[PDB]
Amino acid sequence: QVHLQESGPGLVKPSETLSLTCNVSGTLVRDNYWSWIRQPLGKQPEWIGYVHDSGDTNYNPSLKSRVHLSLDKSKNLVSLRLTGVTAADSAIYYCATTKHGRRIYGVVAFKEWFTYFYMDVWGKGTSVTVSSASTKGPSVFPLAPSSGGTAALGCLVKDYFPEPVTVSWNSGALTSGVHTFPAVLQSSGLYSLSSVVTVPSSGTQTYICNVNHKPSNTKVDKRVEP
Amino acid sequence: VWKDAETTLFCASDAKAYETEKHNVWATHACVPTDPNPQEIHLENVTEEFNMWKNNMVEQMHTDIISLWDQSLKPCVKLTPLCVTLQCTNVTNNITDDMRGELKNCSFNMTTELRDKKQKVYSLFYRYRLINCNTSAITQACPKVSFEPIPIHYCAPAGFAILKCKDKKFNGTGPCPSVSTVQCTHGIKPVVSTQLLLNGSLAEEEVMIRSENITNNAKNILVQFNTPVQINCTRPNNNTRKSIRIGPGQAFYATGDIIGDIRQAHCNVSKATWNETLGKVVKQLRKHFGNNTIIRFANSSGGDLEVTTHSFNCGGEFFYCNTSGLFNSTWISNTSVNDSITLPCRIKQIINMWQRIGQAMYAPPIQGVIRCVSNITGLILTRDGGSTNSTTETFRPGGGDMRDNWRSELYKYKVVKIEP
Amino acid sequence: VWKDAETTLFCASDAKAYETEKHNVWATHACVPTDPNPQEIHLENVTEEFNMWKNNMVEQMHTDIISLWDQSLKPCVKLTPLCVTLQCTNVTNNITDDMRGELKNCSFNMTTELRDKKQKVYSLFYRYRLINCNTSAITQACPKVSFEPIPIHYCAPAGFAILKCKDKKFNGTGPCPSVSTVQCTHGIKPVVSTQLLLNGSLAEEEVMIRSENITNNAKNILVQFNTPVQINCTRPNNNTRKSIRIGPGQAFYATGDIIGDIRQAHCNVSKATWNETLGKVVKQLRKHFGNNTIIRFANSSGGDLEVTTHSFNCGGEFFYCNTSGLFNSTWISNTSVNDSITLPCRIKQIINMWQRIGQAMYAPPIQGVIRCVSNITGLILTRDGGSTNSTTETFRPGGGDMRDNWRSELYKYKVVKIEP
Amino acid sequence: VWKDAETTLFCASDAKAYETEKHNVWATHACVPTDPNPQEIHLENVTEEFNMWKNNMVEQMHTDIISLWDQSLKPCVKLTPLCVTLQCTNVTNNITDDMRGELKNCSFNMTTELRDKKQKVYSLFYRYRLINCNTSAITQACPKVSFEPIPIHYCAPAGFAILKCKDKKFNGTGPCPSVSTVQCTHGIKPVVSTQLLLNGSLAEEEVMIRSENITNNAKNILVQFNTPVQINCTRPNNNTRKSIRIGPGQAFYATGDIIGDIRQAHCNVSKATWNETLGKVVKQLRKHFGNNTIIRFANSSGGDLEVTTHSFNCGGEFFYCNTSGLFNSTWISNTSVNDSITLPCRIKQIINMWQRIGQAMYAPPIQGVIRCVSNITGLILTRDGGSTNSTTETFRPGGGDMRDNWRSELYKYKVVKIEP
Amino acid sequence: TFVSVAPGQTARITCGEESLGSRSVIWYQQRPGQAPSLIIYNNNDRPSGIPDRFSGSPGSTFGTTATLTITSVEAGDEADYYCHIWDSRRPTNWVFGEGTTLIVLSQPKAAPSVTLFPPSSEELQANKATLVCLISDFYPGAVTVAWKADSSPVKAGVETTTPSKYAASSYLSLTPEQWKSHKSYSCQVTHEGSTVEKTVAP
Amino acid sequence: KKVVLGKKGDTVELTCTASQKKSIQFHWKNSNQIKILGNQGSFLTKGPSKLNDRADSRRSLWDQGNFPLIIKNLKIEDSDTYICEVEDQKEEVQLLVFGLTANSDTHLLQGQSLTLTLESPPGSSPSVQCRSPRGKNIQGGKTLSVSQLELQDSGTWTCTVLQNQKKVEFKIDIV
Repeated sequence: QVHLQESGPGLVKPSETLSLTCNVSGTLVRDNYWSWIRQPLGKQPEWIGYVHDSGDTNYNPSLKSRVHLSLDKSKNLVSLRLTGVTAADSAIYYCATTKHGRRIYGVVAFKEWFTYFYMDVWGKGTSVTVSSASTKGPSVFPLAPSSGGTAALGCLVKDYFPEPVTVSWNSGALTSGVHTFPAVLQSSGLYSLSSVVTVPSSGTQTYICNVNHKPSNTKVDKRVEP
Repeated sequence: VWKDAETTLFCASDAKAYETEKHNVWATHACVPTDPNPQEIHLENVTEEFNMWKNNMVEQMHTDIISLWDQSLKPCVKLTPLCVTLQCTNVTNNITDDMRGELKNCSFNMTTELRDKKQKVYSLFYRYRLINCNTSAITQACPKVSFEPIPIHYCAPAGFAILKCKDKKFNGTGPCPSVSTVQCTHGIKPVVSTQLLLNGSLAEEEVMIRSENITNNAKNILVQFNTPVQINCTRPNNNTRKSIRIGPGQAFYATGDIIGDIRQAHCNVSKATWNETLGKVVKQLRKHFGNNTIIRFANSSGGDLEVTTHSFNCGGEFFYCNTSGLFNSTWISNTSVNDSITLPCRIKQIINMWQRIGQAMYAPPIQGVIRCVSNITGLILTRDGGSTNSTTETFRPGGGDMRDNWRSELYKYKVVKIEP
Repeated sequence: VWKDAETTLFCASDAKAYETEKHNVWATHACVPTDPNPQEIHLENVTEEFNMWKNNMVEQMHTDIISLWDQSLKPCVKLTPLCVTLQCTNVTNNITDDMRGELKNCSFNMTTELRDKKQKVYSLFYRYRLINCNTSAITQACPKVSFEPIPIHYCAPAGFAILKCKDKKFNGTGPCPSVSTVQCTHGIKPVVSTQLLLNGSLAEEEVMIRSENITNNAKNILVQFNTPVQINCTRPNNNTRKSIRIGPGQAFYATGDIIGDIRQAHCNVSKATWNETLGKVVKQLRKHFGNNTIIRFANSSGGDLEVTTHSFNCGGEFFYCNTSGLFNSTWISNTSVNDSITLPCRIKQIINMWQRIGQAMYAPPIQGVIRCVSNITGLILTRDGGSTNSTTETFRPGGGDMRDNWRSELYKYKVVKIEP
Repeated sequence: VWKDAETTLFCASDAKAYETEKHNVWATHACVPTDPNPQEIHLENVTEEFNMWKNNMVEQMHTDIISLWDQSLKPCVKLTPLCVTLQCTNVTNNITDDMRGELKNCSFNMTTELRDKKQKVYSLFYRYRLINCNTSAITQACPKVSFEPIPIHYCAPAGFAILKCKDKKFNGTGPCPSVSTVQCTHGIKPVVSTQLLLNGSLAEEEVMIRSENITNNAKNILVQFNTPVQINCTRPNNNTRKSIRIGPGQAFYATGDIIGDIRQAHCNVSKATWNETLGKVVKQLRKHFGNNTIIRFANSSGGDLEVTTHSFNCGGEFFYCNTSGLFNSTWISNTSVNDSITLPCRIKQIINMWQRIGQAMYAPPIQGVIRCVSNITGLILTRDGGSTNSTTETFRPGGGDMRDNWRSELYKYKVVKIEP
Repeated sequence: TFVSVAPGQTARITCGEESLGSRSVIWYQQRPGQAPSLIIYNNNDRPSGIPDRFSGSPGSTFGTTATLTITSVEAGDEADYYCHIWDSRRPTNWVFGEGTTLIVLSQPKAAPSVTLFPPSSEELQANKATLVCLISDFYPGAVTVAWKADSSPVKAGVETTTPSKYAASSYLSLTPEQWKSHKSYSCQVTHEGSTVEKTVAP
Repeated sequence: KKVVLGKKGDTVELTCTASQKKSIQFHWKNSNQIKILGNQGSFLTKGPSKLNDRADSRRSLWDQGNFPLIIKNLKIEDSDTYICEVEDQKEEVQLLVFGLTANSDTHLLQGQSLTLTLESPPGSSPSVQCRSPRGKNIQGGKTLSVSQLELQDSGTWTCTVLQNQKKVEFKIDIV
């Protein structure tokens, strides 16, 4: 089966060059048009360009001076390079197999003949984030219980970079009632998240949230009290 | 005793067709219905020797059909007078590529009724003032006619038979194991074309190549297919019929009304078939005379419009197609190597039949948007004499004498006579 | 074994006649003399079944005579060019009844010899400026011809016979007791007329009425008489022959000289015969389909001049006669109920033969004062579909297809073939 | 059983000749090769009665050749249009004898292409303005033709023979001892001439005179020679061929280029032969009907140019020769009584074939200086009815009906049929 | 944009500008967490594996918009859909048309639980303040969140999650004095025609 | 074994005649036997050669019996041996074409030298016999040049080249 698998660095610094590879199986690269396409988070896909061994190759004009597409017949792969990246280039990038079709009418309508392309087999995609942060550790604060016989209770994990952060309660001895929300990416370019538990209001068990941020080697245990 | 070569051919044809259409009129006048007996029945042994290309039956069917064409030329078709000078203009009010035009809508001065009166009349010419015709013009037209080939059977008379090689692999000059004798043929359609056979007959087993002299490049090579390569021809040019009967002797038409701006006249050949067929053809060629050679196909070498293009008919108009699309592939001797091929064509009214006794015009193409779907049943080829240092063989489209098309059809019939 | 319907008719004719006259030329070219043997000889019994109106022999004699007419059209008759515009005037210098004229003496401009010279020429038109002809004109004329029907015999070939019902009272679809076999007919005269048979054959016993479908009013009723009703036609119109041979290709006539002021062209039918015959006809009608009914005869219902009038010929000119005089009598069902009937006629030069391939002109009527005495041998009728509350039946003159006239003549001949 | 007179003649001819030339085209189309068997073989006794001048075979060969001539008239020969008026001048700028001219180089106005355009064109007329042709002109010309008589054999069909009198001395109505039967003749050449036979056949023994009625002076006298009198005809008139193809329907020639001032067209008869032959002829005459009489030969009595002159052809042009040189000798009854006789001739283009259906033109005499050497094989004579007080007999050249020339050739063939 | 439909019914999705010239429209289907996947090419042609429930509007009548119709909709059809327009009078489009989210309402009516926490004493001691609005146990996964300061709409400092498998969060960042100034702050959650509000005060 | 000479630039005609007066198939090929020109019944077919652009045949004569072969804008590179395939016969005809080139100035000075070099095909033995405007015979071989000249020779010149018993003439203007 035709099968494409993209790979890349995952993280690129601003001004650096993004270099991506698309490994191809089930077909030979010389025998297809290949298209790189990009799609930012929450947006529609934005293509990149198409390349063919014949030289029938074209680049998105907005990216024209920064982009290069290539085919490697010996390794059976397709490559992309994009120079001078910024945060605007953060997206999921896809390698595709691109088929060509023609709309053909009577000769009276020759001016209206045209070719179109469609992407029929896509890879799984590779994620690319461009930002400027070496590391940043989170700040952890308790969300105190105050008020059905049940109360909620939590921990705020504020201003860290990059993802992810793991939160557990009582080292793992509390997974029920537990809801750890997905992080928000703030306008500061930092992330924050919160985790909550729902418990019976009656002074038995102790509640501690354990937060770990591996990229910064940060681990914090925070006791949460009324 | 079996003696051959007798210009005596019975005919057979008719079902639902009658008159009007010229082919229908012809079959109606020169043929009687058939019977679905024919048993042929091959007899054990009885020879292995034959030679299809020295058949005078072909020359008979040919001269017959042509004489019949003149017999159609007789009543309605007009050899005169109106071609003198044409006051033509062009529909181009802004331009690229210096197109000019093949088709022109023109003004004229025309004898209508009485003595020396004229009226302003539309005229179309397929190819500014003057220009006319060169030294002959018969104009066919006619109130009730048309032109679509009709199955014509050729039969042997009384005391005569027709031997028929049913051998799938015949060298054309040669060893044939199965001879049968039919009274009448299955019915042959009169398709007038060059380079490709359209309609026609298919090969029962594999693709068969046939030549009168495989060494002599001047001799044609009838390549018969076991499978058809598609060819759809849509000429969406529009013309509105107006036949002004102004005078007793005069019968004038008027074409060139309306619009639609159709691109020339258009055609297509469908390629997948063409891929496998051409590959298999270079296969047969390399399994015959071509042992180890890269085979290349260039276009027509040049000549009259009937010779340079695939000149065929879509119902009485003479189509000419740029044929580069059919012959533009170099076939590598090493190994073999949705999109359709679209061919540029032109409709002509002024053709040159016969010898130069006269030109023939289908004057009012009626209606518009007329598509003819055809089966490419063939190739007629001539070889480009090459060298052996080139390490390649070049083949070009040849043809012209329709008798070759009949040998390509009348290949399994030889009229013979019986004696005690 | 007796098998029927074979388009094979031998011919017989000639005594003192040769060429010149077109009928004479035709019989001369298509017939050989006869022999006065023919024995027929009826054989005892051998059937009672027959049907005269489904005879393809009629259609054969018809198409034959017409094709022969075209074969006469070939050499001398002129399809062109001179009919353009006519500069005509009238001989009326004082007037009553607004007569205008059917005949006009006119002036013209005529290509004579050389290139583009003319001379003032007389021209007559049978029907002021212009007017010409409508979209065809063949002009017969010719130096040596004429037009009087000549006896033509139809014979059966070798291995063929012709059965002949000699039964005096035949229902036309029906019981016939006496069948004989002749080799050749007695000789049939080609009389082209409508409504009445002129010359032709008489009934041996009584008056016989014949119809293909006595109920279907659209089918013709051939009423054959045992006795002739007189009809004398004197057209004392005068024309002097002048054939100006001015040019090689051109052969022009000039008619319309002299005078005499003849009234139109005139005719008569003689009535005593017409009295008894019509009475006896209503007798036969009332003894067949008409049991108790008052029979009325109105004139022609309308149509082309050939359909409205008794269109017949007096030697190549086409006479048209107002036919009210023949059909204006109401025959009372109760009982039956020197003066002669005089009929108004017109001579025409421009007739429409064939289909519309062309008009035929007898251009120089020679001499003047030409009377043709004829025997009214017939009636061709079509019934006016009436009601039964009217307590009357109306009958109108019909006709047009001369094949009906041949069935009215070829009624006792059916070509048959013999087998062991 | 031997029954005679059947219009059935097989034909034989061909060796190296094909088409082009009209005679060659004719023999090619109407004849098959022969076989060199024919044995005839006379049988002992079997009659002495015959009559050559009542042979309908002659009339057959004649009407055949003429009809064939019309069959040649069909395709290329032009019955129209250009003969209208001629703008002619003369090459005489100083003069004696008031010669005028038989040949004239003229100017014209000619429809070329399109509608109503002309160009200045040369035209020659063989016989100043106008004059044209009288009421018909077919112009033969054609691209590939010529006119030289070709041997045509007449054969009897199946079940038929041809008796042949091999008797050297036949009275023509009379006693013939040796009858043979051949299937096919040796091959007769179609020489169209008057007065003398040119080419033709010679007598085996002595000179033979033959007449249908030796008393009736109106009947021709075919005088056959045992020896040929020479006749060399050099017409060194020059014309350069220019065939302007300006229009489709039009095909025009242009003759009358260059010069050389050839005297008319010239001829000679060689006399020594003519001396002995004429002496021997008056010898035969005086040993037949003329016992003791001085024989005088005056020239032609008068008539059409074809009748007054020895009208014959040198390849399609019609030569007319003043014949006083042949007939100007008074032969004394008492006893008998390098220089050559030179005869004045003229070439004509406009001849009158057939009846008056049309004139025939050989329009572009090609090249110039064309000499035809011929053998005078004959005399056709008519006797001038004289008296017996004159003590002399006068003989004049007659002729005209070529059938007489065939009797002069077909004299030993009578088609007959065999019965048990 | 968004289009919602009940199972078995017909959904229609509009994409791209109004046509100008002749058209070839390509449609792609992209399931959540997956690469885009196609649906249609050449306006109405389908690749292998795509059923005839999916149809595209002809590249035809001038001045009209391309539409994808899905008949007999099932929950598997829930996805983002994108078009790529080829129009003979327009430049090659290097960006796909704006996407449309198809919602298949298999389940109705669950109402969100909302909880609203004031800033912690510790955060206040860090001279920061955050109001935390927790929203959970709701379906379908569409809510909007707004914040109020007293009665006044908040124009700044609000960050709200897109809900997932639903749950969502909204955070209002304030200074300690902003927090202490007003009588109260309110979290307003708008879900399926109704709005649930909770309030918090110093 | 036929010899036909030709001038450079001027048109030439090669003949081919059959015994039959009809119009049967014929084909023209060079010494290497490459298609030049042919016919398909009633059609003129041109072959893949250098003559393709300047070769034709009058179709009129076809139906008469013979089939010509003309070559316009003649060049020395066209010199070759040709054949004709008709009625299973091979009518061979050798075409040898020559040319003339004047090296010296068109307007020569008073009492100079005339230089004339003739274009010859590879492997040929030419023989030229020139003539003066009035009366003087010039002979040579490969190259013909006159060293001594006068003012009286100003006018039209005539030089004849002979090969295989066939000769053709050239005309040049010298002032």
